[PDB]
Amino acid sequence: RKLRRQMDIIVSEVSMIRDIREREIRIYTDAGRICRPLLIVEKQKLLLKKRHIDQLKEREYNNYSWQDLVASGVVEYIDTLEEETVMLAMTPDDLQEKEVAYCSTYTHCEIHPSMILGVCASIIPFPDHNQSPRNTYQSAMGKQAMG
Amino acid sequence: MEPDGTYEPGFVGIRFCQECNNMLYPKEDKENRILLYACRNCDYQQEADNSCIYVNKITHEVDELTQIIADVSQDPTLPRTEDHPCQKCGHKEAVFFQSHSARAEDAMRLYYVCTAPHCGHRWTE
Amino acid sequence: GPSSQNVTEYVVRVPKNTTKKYNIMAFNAADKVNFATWNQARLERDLSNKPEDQPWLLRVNGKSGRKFKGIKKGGVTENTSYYIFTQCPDGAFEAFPVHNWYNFTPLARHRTLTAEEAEEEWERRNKVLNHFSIMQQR
Ligand SMILES: [Zn+2]
Ligand SMILES: [Zn+2]
Repeated sequence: RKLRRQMDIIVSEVSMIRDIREREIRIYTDAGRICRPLLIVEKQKLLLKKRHIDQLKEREYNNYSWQDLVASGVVEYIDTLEEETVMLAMTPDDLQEKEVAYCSTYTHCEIHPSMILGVCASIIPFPDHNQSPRNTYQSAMGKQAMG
Repeated sequence: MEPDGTYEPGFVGIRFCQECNNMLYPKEDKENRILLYACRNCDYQQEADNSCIYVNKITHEVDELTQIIADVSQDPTLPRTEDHPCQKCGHKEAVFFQSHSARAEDAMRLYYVCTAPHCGHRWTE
Repeated sequence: GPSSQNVTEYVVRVPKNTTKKYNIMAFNAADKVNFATWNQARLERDLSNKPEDQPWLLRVNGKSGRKFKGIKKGGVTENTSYYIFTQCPDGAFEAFPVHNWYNFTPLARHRTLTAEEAEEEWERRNKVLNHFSIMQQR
């Protein structure tokens, strides 16, 4: 994991998962695995911090990239098989406020919840106030609308 | 004997031939009135240590404190507990879980694993 | 002594003038091999039904010993190289290259089952019905 986060081996392309219950270590590097990016949190506090954001605002003229952000090792790519074993927390809010809460060992965080929706699911405002099939119906109709 | 006993006679499903390295099978000695175990592909033979040759079901080898390795203590997804006392070591904090098996038996009961390197002890409550 | 401030240093040599290839012959300890009772041995490539590609046949004491089959290693290493280190009377170490790893396993003696008589047929009829008598009638 330290080696991957160091970007010595390709990240969205070497997925690594351990099943501690069976005493096994499985690794994958074939094509076609679906994975997503996540903010790594360490010990109990988020690993991304203010200097990185200051670089992203500066990126408007100074040379910088998302790739730099990954090379800092604050963000990672996680595939569905690894995602089975992580302890992923919804928001920095919960991970900080967490004092008397039940969990205490989060290992990744969402950059934001609204990223779970497709591209058509993204046009719609407040999809969370709508009965879910109403929202499936819009995803079909948007593709029919003209402009 | 006594009601407060146990049935682990030592089911020796393994006792291979000392020569051809294959499995021994029961066979009768009527002459000596003794069970013997012989390899089929050769003459080698040796007496048994038990009168048993086969058992089935126990129905309740509730199987509560086996297979499950202490190292499961490391898994971040398992719930750490503020509930105290490793019945072995004078230290609180244990990971716990349940069944995790398809012969779930209906065992809703919790299993607790001590997490500090001093025990690796695995009890139940 | 060993339980004190013991320090020892040995020179290590890797000669290039060697011409003989160095190989590994591996056994299971569970097989209880006893070199002390190996009076004589043969070792020949054996695949007469089908030189450098061939598996080995190891024959100890001939008709009055055990026989083994030697199988080639599953592949060359991809990072390290196994070396044999020997102690020399002068007080140095001497290191030798491994050319190959062969695995040797138990063959059996004159047992001879032979399923060609009618045992494939007998099996069709078999209800785990017999076991001893068929081995004898051969
Ligand atoms: Zn035998
Ligand atoms: Zn303990």
